[PDB]
Amino acid sequence: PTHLSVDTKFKTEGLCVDIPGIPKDMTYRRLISMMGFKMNYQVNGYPNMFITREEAIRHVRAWIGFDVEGCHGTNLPLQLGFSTGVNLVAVPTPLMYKGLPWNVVRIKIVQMLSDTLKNLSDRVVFVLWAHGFELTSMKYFVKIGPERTCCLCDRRATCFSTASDTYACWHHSIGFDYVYNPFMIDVQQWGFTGNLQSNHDLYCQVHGNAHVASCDAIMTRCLAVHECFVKRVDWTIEYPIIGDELKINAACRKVQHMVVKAALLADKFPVLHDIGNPKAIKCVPQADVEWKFYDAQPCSDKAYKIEELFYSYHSDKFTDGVCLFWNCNVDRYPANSIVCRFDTRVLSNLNLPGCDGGSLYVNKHAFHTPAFDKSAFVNLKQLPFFYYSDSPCESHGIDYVPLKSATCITRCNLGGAVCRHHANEYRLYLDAYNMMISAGFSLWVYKQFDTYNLWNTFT
Ligand SMILES: O=C(CN1CCCC1)Nc1ccc(F)cc1
Ligand SMILES: [Zn+2]
Ligand SMILES: [Zn+2]
Ligand SMILES: [Zn+2]
Repeated sequence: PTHLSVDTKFKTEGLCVDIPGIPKDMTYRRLISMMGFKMNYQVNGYPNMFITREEAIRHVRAWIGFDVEGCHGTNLPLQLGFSTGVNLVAVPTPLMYKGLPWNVVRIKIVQMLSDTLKNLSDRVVFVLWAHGFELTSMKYFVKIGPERTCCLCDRRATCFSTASDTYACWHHSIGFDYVYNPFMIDVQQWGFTGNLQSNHDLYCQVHGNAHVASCDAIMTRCLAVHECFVKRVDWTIEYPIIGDELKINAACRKVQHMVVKAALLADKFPVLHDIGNPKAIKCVPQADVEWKFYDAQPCSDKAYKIEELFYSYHSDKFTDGVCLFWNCNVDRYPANSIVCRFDTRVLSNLNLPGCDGGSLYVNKHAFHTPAFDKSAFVNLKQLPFFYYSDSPCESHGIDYVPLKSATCITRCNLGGAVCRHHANEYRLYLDAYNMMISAGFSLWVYKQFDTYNLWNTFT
C-alpha cells in the first residue's frame, strides 16, 4: 500500500452544510469525479489527488493550508485563504485582495505557490478542514493528468500554461495559470470531535480567528503539524537535501568541540553533565574531565522543566562542574551551563512554521521545537565568538592576506604574529560559526566564562 486507494471511504459529514444531500457512502473515486476531475483509469504516477497521513508527513515541506469561505457557489464570490496569510476573492461574473475573476485569480495562485515552494519541495499538499467550497473551487485553478517533467528542466511539473500548452516546475512557472497535479489531505478525516477552532485552540494560543479564510488555513496546517510532529514523533523518516544541511551540521560539531574544549581549559571543571541525546558521544574525547551522560530526547511540545530533569533523586549534585545542554531545550538553564538553543523565529528554507509559537526544523529529520524564550537564559550570558587552538604552527600543503584579530586565541597571536596555518583555520572556523548562527542556533554560557583565561594554556 504505497498510495491512498481511490476506493477508500471518505466521511462526508463535514461537507453537508455547503453540500446538502451529499451521500453518506462515498469513496475518493466518486468525490474526485464530483469535484469535476476525470482520472480516466490512468497508471501514470498520479493514482489519487488525496494522500495518506504517512505520505503527507514525508512531504511536510509542501504543506499549504487552504480554506474557501463563501462571501455571499455559482452566483456568489468566494474568499480563498492560504496558510501564507493570503486572501484572494474570486468572482464568477492578513493580506486582503478585492474581488476578481478566476482567470486572473489562478495566475496569482501559481505565482504565490511557486514563490513559497520552489526552495522547499517538488510539489504542493493542500491541507484542508473540508466543508465543501474548497473542493468544488479546485476545478477553477487545478489541472490533472499524467506525471510530467518541466519544459525548462528535469524536475517534475507542478504548473501548466493554457497560453503556451506547456508544463513547468515551481522554478520556471512565470506566467503559468494552472496548478498541475497537486496533492491534498483532509484533516477532518482523522476523527475529531467538534470544529476546527475548538481542536486547534486545545494546543495553540498563537494563531487566533480573525474570521477570514487565511486564519482557518493557518489553524488547519497548525493542527495537522501538532498531530503529525508534536504528539507523534517519527525520527526514522529521512528528508531530502534542499540547502546547507551538511555544512550546518558539520559547523555544529566544530562549534561544540571548540566551545566545550575551551570551557574545560579555562575553568578546569572536574565533572561535565551532558544532558540530551541518548546517542551522544564525548565531543572533547581528550579532556581530563569526568563525563557523565543523561538521556533526554528532543522535546517537541513544551520545553523540559529543569526541576523534572534534575530533581526527584549521576553525581546527583548537578551544581558540581558544568552542564552541557546541546539542543536540550529546558525552561530555565542552571547558572553552570554551556547551551546551544535553536531560535524558532529564524527565517530559512529549513525552518517551517509550527504549533503554539514553536517551529518545525527540517534537517535530515523533522524536529518540532518549542518556542524560543529569552527568559530561559537569565542565569547565563551570550557566548561571544572566539577561535582557540593549541595545534603546532606549521603550514603543510589558497592564497594569504595577514590576519589580525583579538579573538584568534593561539601561541602565534600571543607571540605577536598569526601564522598562515592558524589564519586559514581561523577563517574556516569563523565561516562555520556564521553558518550555524544564521541557521538559527544560539549559544549561551555561564557568566564567569572569559577567553582571557585561555592565553595561560601557552606557557
Ligand atoms: O454530491 C454532490 C451533489 N449534491 C449531493 C446530491 C445533489 C447535490 N456534489 C459534490 C459532492 C462532493 C464534492 F466534492 C463536490 C460536489
Ligand atoms: Zn523547471
Ligand atoms: Zn496554531
Ligand atoms: Zn600559529
